[PDB]
Amino acid sequence: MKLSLMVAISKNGVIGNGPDIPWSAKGEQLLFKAITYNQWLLVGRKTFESMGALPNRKYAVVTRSSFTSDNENVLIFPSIKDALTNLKKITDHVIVSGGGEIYKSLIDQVDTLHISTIDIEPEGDVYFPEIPSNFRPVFTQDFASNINYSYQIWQKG
Amino acid sequence: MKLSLMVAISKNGVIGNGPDIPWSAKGEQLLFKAITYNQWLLVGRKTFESMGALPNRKYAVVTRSSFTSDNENVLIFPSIKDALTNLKKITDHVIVSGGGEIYKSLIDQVDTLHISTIDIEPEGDVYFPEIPSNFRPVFTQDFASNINYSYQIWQKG
Ligand SMILES: NC(=O)c1ccc[n+]([C@@H]2O[C@H](COP(=O)([O-])OP(=O)(O)OC[C@H]3O[C@@H](n4cnc5c(N)ncnc54)[C@H](OP(=O)(O)O)[C@@H]3O)[C@@H](O)[C@H]2O)c1
Ligand SMILES: NC(=O)c1ccc[n+]([C@@H]2O[C@H](COP(=O)([O-])OP(=O)(O)OC[C@H]3O[C@@H](n4cnc5c(N)ncnc54)[C@H](OP(=O)(O)O)[C@@H]3O)[C@@H](O)[C@H]2O)c1
Ligand SMILES: CCc1nc(N)nc(N)c1C#C[C@H](C)c1cc(-c2ccncc2)cc2c1OCO2
Ligand SMILES: CCc1nc(N)nc(N)c1C#C[C@H](C)c1cc(-c2ccncc2)cc2c1OCO2
Repeated sequence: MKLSLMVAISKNGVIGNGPDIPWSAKGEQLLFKAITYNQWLLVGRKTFESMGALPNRKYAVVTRSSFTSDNENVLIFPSIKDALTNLKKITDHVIVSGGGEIYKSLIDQVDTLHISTIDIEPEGDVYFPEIPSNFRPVFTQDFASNINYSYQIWQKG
Repeated sequence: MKLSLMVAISKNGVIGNGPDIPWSAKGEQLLFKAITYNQWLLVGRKTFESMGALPNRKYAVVTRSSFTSDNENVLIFPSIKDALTNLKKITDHVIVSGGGEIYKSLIDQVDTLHISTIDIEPEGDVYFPEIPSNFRPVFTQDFASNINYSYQIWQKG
């Protein structure tokens, strides 16, 4: 089973402010929607509760409480380890989609990074892990918008 | 100035039938929308008419006729050499977006290919050109849909 990771990182490393993403760069959301279409996403409970279950995606949500969901596209797991154990039996690809705790736990296990660098330096308290040395960028594209952003795909190798 | 190329190819190389793309693969468009957001597209007249000027893209259209446009986001050029010469003045990046004739003319000059392979063998009379040997895939992601597709990015070198 392949593991991807998708995140938008502001220029100072902030990816979140409380439960929110502290920016709105018009168009960057299109990358997220395109790459995650009909994919399995692994998200922590805080980010899931904050984003909700968008259509045309499947969600594996991890929680140590007894958080539930009656949405048919949402599975809940008591641990990241159990999510992975089960996911590899029901799909061949999972996209790690946050938040901060989930990226910290999974960064060293993923095969492909999707990183949008957002041209802003906002206030926030959630950060992205430092990127392991074996990842290298293989594709880059710049976008002009209300807040500029740059999309970059990294591969392990 | 960098040139990219974005295309959706079916399994027998067909990309068009008359003016029409002879499939609809739900979700695939999102890739096109995401990658072309606020970008310059270089297109031939036939494709441009068939799609029209969808919003938040800028269009460079080639024609040998007197085809014109009122739209501020559309520029019309008598030749490819003229399109590229003029584009180099105002942008650092251009995405070649079709159709068959444009693709064939430009593929040897582009740096990056975005290819979605569409899991269908339709009838058509417009084919994508052969890919030059110095291109290599650097990223691949499968999507299941009403018609399956696979998205792959190629780099020259
Ligand atoms: N910028 C971006 O691209 C982006 C993307 C996604 C999220 N974010 C941001 O990230 C922030 C939220 O991140 P966060 O780190 O606070 O929370 P989070 O990672 O979204 O969720 C953390 C929760 O996940 C559960 N969890 C974590 N590790 C677990 C494990 N090993 N086993 C079982 N459950 C586990 C726990 O839920 P329980 O409390 O129920 O036990 C934990 O409280 C928000 O600001 C959001 O906007 C940004
Ligand atoms: N599957 C996909 O990803 C995809 C993407 C895009 C398009 N398509 C399909 O491809 C088909 C259209 O392709 P096509 O090859 O027939 O047409 P095209 O490449 O879109 O346009 C051809 C026209 O471009 C102009 N042209 C071409 N070379 C020129 C040059 N060197 N100088 C000046 N003008 C030039 C001419 O316009 P004038 O006739 O006005 O002089 C010519 O008729 C459609 O079915 C479309 O849907 C498929
Ligand atoms: C579009 C945002 C984004 N961009 C990139 N490049 N990578 C990501 N991983 C995310 C993300 C995200 C999380 C899942 C998220 C999505 C969304 C969201 C809601 C509605 N449409 C699109 C995304 C809202 C969120 C939210 O966390 C905080 O609130
Ligand atoms: C979405 C289709 C597509 N996928 C990929 N991966 N690459 C591409 N270059 C195109 C394309 C295209 C052309 C420009 C095109 C777009 C569109 C279009 C219409 C509405 N929203 C987005 C694209 C319609 C077209 C059309 O040609 C025939 O009719």
